[PDB]
Amino acid sequence: EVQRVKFLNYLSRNFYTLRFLALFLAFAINFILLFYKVSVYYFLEESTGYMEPALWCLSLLHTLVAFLCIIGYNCLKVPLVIFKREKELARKLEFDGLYITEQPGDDDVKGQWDRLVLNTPSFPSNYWDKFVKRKVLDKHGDIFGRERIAELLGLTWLMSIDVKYQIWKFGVIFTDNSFLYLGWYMVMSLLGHYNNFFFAAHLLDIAMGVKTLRTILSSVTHNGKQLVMTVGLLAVVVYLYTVVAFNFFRKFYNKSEDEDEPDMKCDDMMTCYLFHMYVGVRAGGGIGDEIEDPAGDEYELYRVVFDITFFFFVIVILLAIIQGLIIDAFGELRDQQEQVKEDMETKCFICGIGSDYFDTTPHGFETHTLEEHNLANYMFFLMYLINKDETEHTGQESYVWKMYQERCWDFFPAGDCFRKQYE
Amino acid sequence: GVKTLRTILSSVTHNGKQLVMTVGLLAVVVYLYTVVAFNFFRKFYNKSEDEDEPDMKCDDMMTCYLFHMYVGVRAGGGIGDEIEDPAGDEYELYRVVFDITFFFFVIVILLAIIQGLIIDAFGELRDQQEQVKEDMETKCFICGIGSDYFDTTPHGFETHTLEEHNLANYMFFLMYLINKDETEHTGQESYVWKMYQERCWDFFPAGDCFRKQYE
Amino acid sequence: NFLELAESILEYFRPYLGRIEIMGASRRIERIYFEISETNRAQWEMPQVKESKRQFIFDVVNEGGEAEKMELF
Amino acid sequence: NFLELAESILEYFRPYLGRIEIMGASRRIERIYFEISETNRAQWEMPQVKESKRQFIFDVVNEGGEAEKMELFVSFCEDTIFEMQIAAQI
Ligand SMILES: [Zn+2]
Ligand SMILES: [Zn+2]
Repeated sequence: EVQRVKFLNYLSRNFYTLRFLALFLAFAINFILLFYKVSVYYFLEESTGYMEPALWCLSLLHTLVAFLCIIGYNCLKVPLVIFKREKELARKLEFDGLYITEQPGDDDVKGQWDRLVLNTPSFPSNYWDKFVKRKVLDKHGDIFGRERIAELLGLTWLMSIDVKYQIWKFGVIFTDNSFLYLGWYMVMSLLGHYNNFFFAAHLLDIAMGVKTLRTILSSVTHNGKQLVMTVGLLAVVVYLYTVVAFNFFRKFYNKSEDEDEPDMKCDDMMTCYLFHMYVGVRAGGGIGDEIEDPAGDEYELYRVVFDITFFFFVIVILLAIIQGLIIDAFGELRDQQEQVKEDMETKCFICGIGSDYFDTTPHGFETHTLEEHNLANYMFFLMYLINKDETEHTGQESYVWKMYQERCWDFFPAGDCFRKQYE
Repeated sequence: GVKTLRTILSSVTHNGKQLVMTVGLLAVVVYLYTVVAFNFFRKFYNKSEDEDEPDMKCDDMMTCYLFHMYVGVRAGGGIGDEIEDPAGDEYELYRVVFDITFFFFVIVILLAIIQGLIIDAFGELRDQQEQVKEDMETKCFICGIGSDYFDTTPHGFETHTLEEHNLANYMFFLMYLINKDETEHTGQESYVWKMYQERCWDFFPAGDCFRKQYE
Repeated sequence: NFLELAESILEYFRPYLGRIEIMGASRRIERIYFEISETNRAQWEMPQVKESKRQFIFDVVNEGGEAEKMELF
Repeated sequence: NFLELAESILEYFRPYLGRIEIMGASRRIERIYFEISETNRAQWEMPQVKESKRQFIFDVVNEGGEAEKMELFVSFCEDTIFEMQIAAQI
């Protein structure tokens, strides 16, 4: 029984390798899978005859690894996620105190689930501060019904676990825009047994697998809110063209092969509109390419304008505004990774003072990082503090701890550095 | 050979890693489309010329996936252009959705992400050949003091280049120090040689120039 | 001089003595010197954590860069 | 005045007298005045060397631009010295 709390840690220990190991398998299996043929779903079994059974363990092996990762993920990031959501709350009750005063409101129920958990006895399990809930009543509740606030607060090992903390955490884990993916990932692996064809979808992990591709989606995705609506602009505009073609040019909309045959002539609107959404947006050469050319009809001169306008206003502009919005999009991230590095190399980060004051001594600004701050050093310091017993502090160490609890955070330097002070 | 082309091709190659991985992303997605096509629409995948002939019908998956990587990526007009148009089939609608989704997610997006990754690339090189000239005209190079302190005298920063430092000058000076015998040094010369051997390189000016010193 | 003689002490503890700066009670800048746990100097310098900081700096410089900067940090 | 009468000397040696600046022993800024071989003054201003310098400045400004700057710079000067020695072979 005890090893479960060891192998679990073994599992978490390898988790980044573990997924790359899985995606390695999602290639390995699905690479074999491209050998299928109908006859039925025949397996080609080219060359070696033992190749198909070798795939069978893999379909078991993969879904097992697919299930296997999340359990370490449950012991890795999940507690980090559940952490900050507590801390996002645990301070918020003790400062804004909204449950004591406000309510979050109908949207962002993720913050309104919190109404549940806060009632739970075991709530601040991860913030390393169990007495928050006690600390809060010292505040706020004196202003009104201190125990009116209390109603808001307060082997059997399987029996030992609580309820509301558990139901809540399970959901917060569900709200995650990563756990939900791996949970989505295993499920198709569960579907990888019901058919190996759905097993192919596991390749999508590549999209967030290798780092460069993540950028390549990030090349698009943040603008996707701005982009998708262009497709909304697309369909609507072509819909205006279907309304025009429906009202006029439907003569020309023979689907005839070639002529004098009962082609439907896309005069039902639903297909008439589909006819421009397809083999219309696809055009390349415009809508007119995909319909018989007018010649000498009185409507022709009025028709050929309908094409050119449709060619500019869709395939020349609108595809470009998908082409281009992706370009700017990809062009934007480069501008931000510019400025990010650009600001930390100029302004400090803590002091704010900037890489020019510090030029008075050699590679001075570099020193202003490494020694005067180095960002991280505050981290280790804040680690130093948390580990200390309260008696142990030197006066700064208490003062820092003090402000850290009252959370004003004025003590971190702000333009006064050290070098500017004194001379 | 010619310098301009080196720049043009450089424009691609500095992003080439990212670009090739994008090509990987192309192949994979179109493979996902060859799976979905293999599992459904293979009826339509007649290669028939025109019809009722024993065309192979790319129902061997390798040939089907090759049928999308070729004459799918090549499409222009989409995959649907290169396969007989569905009409009246219950699968027809799902299919036309398939073709549109393929036409956006491949040829409208991905070829545009090759194009735009190239464009951003070219843009990037222009942006860097911008800033390089931009920093040497502002900050000195050796001192770091910047082209603003030196505005107190006419074309002063230019002097701070040509005379106060140049950049070459340190080179010729290092040449001088190399060619001289150790007895031959003046004290600055021995000193510079010394630090040069102990390789700390603090001696090169760092924000103190000469002009800021003194008045 | 005295500092010069102690170098083998200081060379060992520079790796993990800890400077910072704080705007202390004095309303100037006391600087302090916390001890660093030895695991931490490495723990913060290899794994997910190293890139994790980069995810942070992009989260701040690009967004929320007001008083929130120390808050968020 | 004296320099004003000295001008025919200085005009000849400005081309190849050498200023630099160094943060010398004094921990201020001694400046020094090395002589320059004429061949060097010519050598650094025409051939591959110029564009070599450009490649250098691009390499430092765009990348490695911390304390490394002087380092990398001396690496440049040294490489360039080597190159000129090779020119001397020719
Ligand atoms: Zn600072
Ligand atoms: Zn200078």
